[PDB]
Amino acid sequence: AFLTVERMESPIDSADDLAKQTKIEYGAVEDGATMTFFKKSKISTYDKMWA
Amino acid sequence: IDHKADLAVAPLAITYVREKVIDFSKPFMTLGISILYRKPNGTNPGVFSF
Amino acid sequence: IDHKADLAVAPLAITYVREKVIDFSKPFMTLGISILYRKPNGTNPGVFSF
Amino acid sequence: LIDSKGYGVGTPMGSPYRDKITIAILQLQEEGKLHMMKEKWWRGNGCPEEE
Amino acid sequence: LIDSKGYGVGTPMGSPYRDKITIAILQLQEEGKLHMMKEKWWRGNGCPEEE
Repeated sequence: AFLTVERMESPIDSADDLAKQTKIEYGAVEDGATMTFFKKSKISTYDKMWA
Repeated sequence: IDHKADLAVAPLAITYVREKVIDFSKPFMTLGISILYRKPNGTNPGVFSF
Repeated sequence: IDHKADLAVAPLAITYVREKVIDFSKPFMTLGISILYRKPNGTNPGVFSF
Repeated sequence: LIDSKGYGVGTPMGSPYRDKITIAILQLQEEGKLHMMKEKWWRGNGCPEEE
Repeated sequence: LIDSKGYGVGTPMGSPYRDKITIAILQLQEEGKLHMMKEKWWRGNGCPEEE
């Protein structure tokens, strides 16, 4: 069934899911609006994203 | 702020610093941060593969 | 319309019909319509399914 | 999503509270407490209800 | 989505043109005009899928 239907899908589907794993590198626009927002955001999962 | 160009139709985000100096109209479009990553072309890695 | 309340704070989408009549603040919760449907209940439970 | 319509609060046509509330809500958006504000009344009560 | 920023025009304090342009853009949004354009320059090639 897997061979016939080939439900290929990356394990990441959410920001928290992205934060849990570390194999795939992350990032955003350097000195961009997004990363500046990540400053002081202090969400329980986005602080680790900032680091 | 100097009123040289009164209208500012442009993709300028409504930020607190900008709003202090110039007022913005209501957002025609509400943008937000998302996650960008390639299309999932699944590959099966050995032990997980079988 | 009659200034009993100097600020009418309430959950209400910004609309054309009301904006001309009374002023609305910036969108504190952007949203829209959506479609709700029951989760697909597969026939997974049941040890006799084999 | 289907529609593009965000909530708002009534304000007199020339009330000075309009710009003050605008500044306050942009500050709330920037600081990020609006996310937990949404969560407390939307996701916080669903803490055991999740599947 | 992660955050809920917004775009728009820049105007000075209490610009009379702002309070009419916001009504105009609300009218266009409720008329659906701003969405067909919001998809016009996006689907340059669509989604080519074979599976």
